[PDB]
Amino acid sequence: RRIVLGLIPADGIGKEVVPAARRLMENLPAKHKLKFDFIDLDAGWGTFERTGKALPERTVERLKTECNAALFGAVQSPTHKVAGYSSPIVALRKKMGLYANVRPVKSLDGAKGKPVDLVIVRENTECLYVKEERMVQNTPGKRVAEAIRRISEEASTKIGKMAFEIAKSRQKIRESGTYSIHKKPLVTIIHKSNVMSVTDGLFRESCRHAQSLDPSYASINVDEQIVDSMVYRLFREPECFDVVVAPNLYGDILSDGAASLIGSLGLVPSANVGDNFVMSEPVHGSAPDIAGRGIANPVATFRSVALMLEFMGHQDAAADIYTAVDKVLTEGKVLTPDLGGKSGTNEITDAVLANIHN
Amino acid sequence: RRIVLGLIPADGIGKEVVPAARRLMENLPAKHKLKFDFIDLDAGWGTFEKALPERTVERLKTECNAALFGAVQSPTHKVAGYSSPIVALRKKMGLYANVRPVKSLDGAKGKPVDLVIVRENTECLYVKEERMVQNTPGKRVAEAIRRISEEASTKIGKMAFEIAKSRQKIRESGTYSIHKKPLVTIIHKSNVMSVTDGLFRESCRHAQSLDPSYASINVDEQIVDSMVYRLFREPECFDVVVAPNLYGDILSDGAASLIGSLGLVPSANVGDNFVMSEPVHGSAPDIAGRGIANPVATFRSVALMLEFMGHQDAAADIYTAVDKVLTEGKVLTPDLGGKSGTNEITDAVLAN
Ligand SMILES: NCC(=O)NCC(=O)NCC(=O)O
Ligand SMILES: NCC(=O)NCC(=O)NCC(=O)O
Repeated sequence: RRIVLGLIPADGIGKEVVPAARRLMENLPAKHKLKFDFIDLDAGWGTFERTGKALPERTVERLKTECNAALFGAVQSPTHKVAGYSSPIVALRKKMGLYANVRPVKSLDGAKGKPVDLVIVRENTECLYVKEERMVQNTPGKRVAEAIRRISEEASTKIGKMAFEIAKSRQKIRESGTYSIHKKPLVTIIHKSNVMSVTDGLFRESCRHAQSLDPSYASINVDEQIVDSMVYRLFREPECFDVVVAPNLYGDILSDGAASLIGSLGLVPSANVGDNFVMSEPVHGSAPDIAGRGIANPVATFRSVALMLEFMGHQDAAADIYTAVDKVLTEGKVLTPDLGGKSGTNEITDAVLANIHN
Repeated sequence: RRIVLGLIPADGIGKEVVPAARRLMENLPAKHKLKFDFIDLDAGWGTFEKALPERTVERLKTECNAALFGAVQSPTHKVAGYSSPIVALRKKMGLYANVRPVKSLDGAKGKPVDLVIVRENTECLYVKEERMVQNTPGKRVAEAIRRISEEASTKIGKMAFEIAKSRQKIRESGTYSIHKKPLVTIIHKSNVMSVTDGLFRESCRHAQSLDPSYASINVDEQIVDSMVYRLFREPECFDVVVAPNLYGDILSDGAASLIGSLGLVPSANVGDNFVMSEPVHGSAPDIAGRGIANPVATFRSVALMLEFMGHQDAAADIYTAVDKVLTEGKVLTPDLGGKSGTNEITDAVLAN
């Protein structure tokens, strides 16, 4: 089977980790029956500097017309507004219909402290990220600003459905015989209904109603958790969570909190998922302090590729990637500076490849 | 000095830890020169079964210099007539700052931390201004208003600097601290909320200029997401943290998770002429009335309240007395892995 994959390295260590991932993809075992054709695409801060547009329209056109999926590196986002610049990643997610931001956090077997195997499913189109704000009073010393938080039944139902689909997929993997810390599947709905009774009420009702949309979701357990005690429980008993579904802001904050459970950010994967497309993306940024020195950790990117392949229906390939990656990490011989080692990007790519062909 | 203290034990273990704290206050050693008058007030879930009687408010305004609140057994769903009494108390008494010290005991298991989350407690999304703007079956759309004002944000900013200054003075009096330098970290998400969070940031930065003695305090700015990430890994990097309402709520609960038992974590709601101490733990229905609740969070919230009332001496010796018991490890409640009751640990602190 053929996958046409858009490659969008963008900036800094994006330009090192995406070629690493291409090498991984090109060299998957024959048993997977998976070939890739790649298309190189331009986006990011460097694209903005050269052309005045962070996301060329041609890049979006090729994605929609040629590609089955994409891999995005990292954008060197400015720290203030720049005229003519807008985030190409936020733009690509909107333009490609990628409404779900999926962030799995899974500890290594034999890791210290509480084990974790959870997935945060973050609604990624609305809430406060509609960016609709006004300075309603401009009195010197007494300004008043207001922002709109918007929650819709349609978007919330869609994200709830995606959570149940993910829960169902994880449960099938368990039932196929792969060990899991969870004995029962669970979707935990995150909210703050005691303050946001109308908006979070809608979010909650919509996610609960999503369970009714397919008879195969009926077996999945559902509960609800207030956001603040969710952070409390995340740090102390993260083993209690399977699939967690949240509106945009709570999901953003919880995903970043959960990333802390597994050590270096160069280990943390993500995918942006829509109904007809998926874009993998490592959680780390462009790391300009180390860009060009051949020491970037490509593990987050590898796991992001594997996550993408999970959503595309290549469970076997994904599982072998995860196993090969974890073996490198547990063995602890080949480690990049962010892992406390002295090894380079290419050394760790070679190590993953050596394991996958074992 | 004489303090008139409203006692609002409200629900569950609130009914046990508040009497424990009353006793402590009655037994404050002569050298602190501090006596209390106590007034018993009614509020909470039991009080509803109205959550907050008007009498309670009237008495706070006109008789009390401070107050101590236990815990409300909050329901899991909405109830006609019922609105949170602790939320209404804070607004009525003008308690704009929610203050949560998270401080590990020297030698305790767990990650060293010594920070205070200073949470703006009046606005942001908590203005509770929502509307179902589209009501079409299947296609509903709801909206809420997040409001950030320069005046509220400057005020919480100023409070954060006051607390940073007061903590630096404690260090310089000879109390050991994991911090060599005072720091205010301003929390925001201005890459998403450019206008509202931009105003919060500007206002807190400007609050530094309100007292010349703050110029010496280091200031930085951190995105709420990174801050949650950093709390788990390197909480020792933070001193005073100032945040708008929602980010403050999430961070205070993230920070609290660092301490082994919630029975050790205090808080105070602070306004310009009033303070109300309040333990962080809930009403703990499933140990209530068994005489084993941990009163330490309550003692430390009393201690916190005393600091804000200008009794650093009293507060120090409560912290020292409480710290001493905890470090001996002889008289500990079950949540600390011990076998002692509420009254026995109160006795133990009283002994110091
Ligand atoms: N792949 C990580 C990355 O590019 N980070 C920079 C950025 O601006 N990300 C957008 C976001 O936080 O959603
Ligand atoms: N003392 C903590 C407490 O009462 N928790 C229950 C609760 O819902 N309190 C509301 C709040 O403190 O914000």
